[PDB]
Amino acid sequence: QVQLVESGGGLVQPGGSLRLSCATSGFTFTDYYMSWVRQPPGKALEWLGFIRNKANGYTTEYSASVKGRFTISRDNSQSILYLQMNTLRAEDSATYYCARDGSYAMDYWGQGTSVTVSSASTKGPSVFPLAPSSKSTSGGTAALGCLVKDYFPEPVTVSWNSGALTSGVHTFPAVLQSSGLYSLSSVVTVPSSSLGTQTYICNVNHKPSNTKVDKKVEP
Amino acid sequence: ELVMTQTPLSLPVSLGDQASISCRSSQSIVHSNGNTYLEWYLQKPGQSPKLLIYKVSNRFSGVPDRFSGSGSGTDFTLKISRVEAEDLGVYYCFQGSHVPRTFGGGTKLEIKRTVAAPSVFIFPPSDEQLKSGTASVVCLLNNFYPREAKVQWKVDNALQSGNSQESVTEQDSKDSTYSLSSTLTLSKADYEKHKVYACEVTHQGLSSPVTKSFNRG
Repeated sequence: QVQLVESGGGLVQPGGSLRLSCATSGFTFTDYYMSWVRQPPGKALEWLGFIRNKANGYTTEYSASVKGRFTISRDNSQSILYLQMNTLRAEDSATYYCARDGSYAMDYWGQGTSVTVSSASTKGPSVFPLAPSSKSTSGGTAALGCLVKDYFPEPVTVSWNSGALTSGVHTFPAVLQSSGLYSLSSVVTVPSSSLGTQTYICNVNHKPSNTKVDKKVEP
Repeated sequence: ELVMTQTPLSLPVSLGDQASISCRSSQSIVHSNGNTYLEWYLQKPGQSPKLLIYKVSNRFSGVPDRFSGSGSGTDFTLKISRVEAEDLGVYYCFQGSHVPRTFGGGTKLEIKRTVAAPSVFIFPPSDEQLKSGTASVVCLLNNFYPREAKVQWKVDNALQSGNSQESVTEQDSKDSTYSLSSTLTLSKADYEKHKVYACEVTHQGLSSPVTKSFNRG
């Protein structure tokens, strides 16, 4: 029943500040050391520091990469763990996780919260259909999809036919283009003999800019 | 001061086999009380890390016994036996004896299987995007293995360079294969200027490179 839920992450201008929180339940909070770990997209996990338990006056420790800038603290009456991040840099962009230091380790982890540091503004994505061209090889299955281009910051979510269509679906990881915006494509397989008779819709959801688009992928 | 060296950075292995990961520390980490705080974590794509092994060889609560850790002083090991889909992910060793605590560099374990040829598709830009003055042409390489694959774009037979980007999915949970998309981005004027757009694929699952194309016509 041990649970940790984080919140507080988002987009923040460089040199700015943000406070991450991790609300816990299911165990005696004051009994444990609590830690913060981060993971930049595509990289290895990095320990950031811990805050001790009651028997140690809740003192703190930090990694060399955040000492002086990040402050860890805890509200024992509400059993909430915090991470105050100041003078934020671009290399601070990553998914932050809190962990309870039980079982002689870090045994229960939060679900993580994303932090993006950058001056770029919230921009919605353009959504284009990917449809087989006039030349459709005499095979069996036909592919189709959606191009979700030039949006910022991450992430975007895509589904097909309101979740109805799931098998053979592939939504690729987003890549950063020559400029600074992201883009990704989602595709799905289907029977060549079906493209026309049926309707395929890709549902693109991009919370960071309150966008929710349903692109009908016509032949 | 302390340094955690974890190897190999990447580690392919087929179903049912044994994988072993190493983790060395520049300096001993055993306590006076005889306790060695060296841990092993598994992070599956899109999920948070999960504890596997604590205090060198103790197995955490929901961990099948196929996993086991061993080691002494400055050399520790994690051995997985009879691998399977689920086990796919990145493993990390972690030293909690000294402060600052520290993570090893990580080990991406991937499932190696039997060579599979990709099913190839090409998609022209939508008339809708052209209005914006940009043309994205997409080439999809579906369900293939190994990951290695080369994709060349040819416009009116002329090879293209520097204007395409690739993106690869994570190893499918079921069949262990990959999928890939390659996007060639041109200006609208440039796209309208040419006629034949082709995607040429080279993969150790195809005798001769496969090519998919369309005519802007």
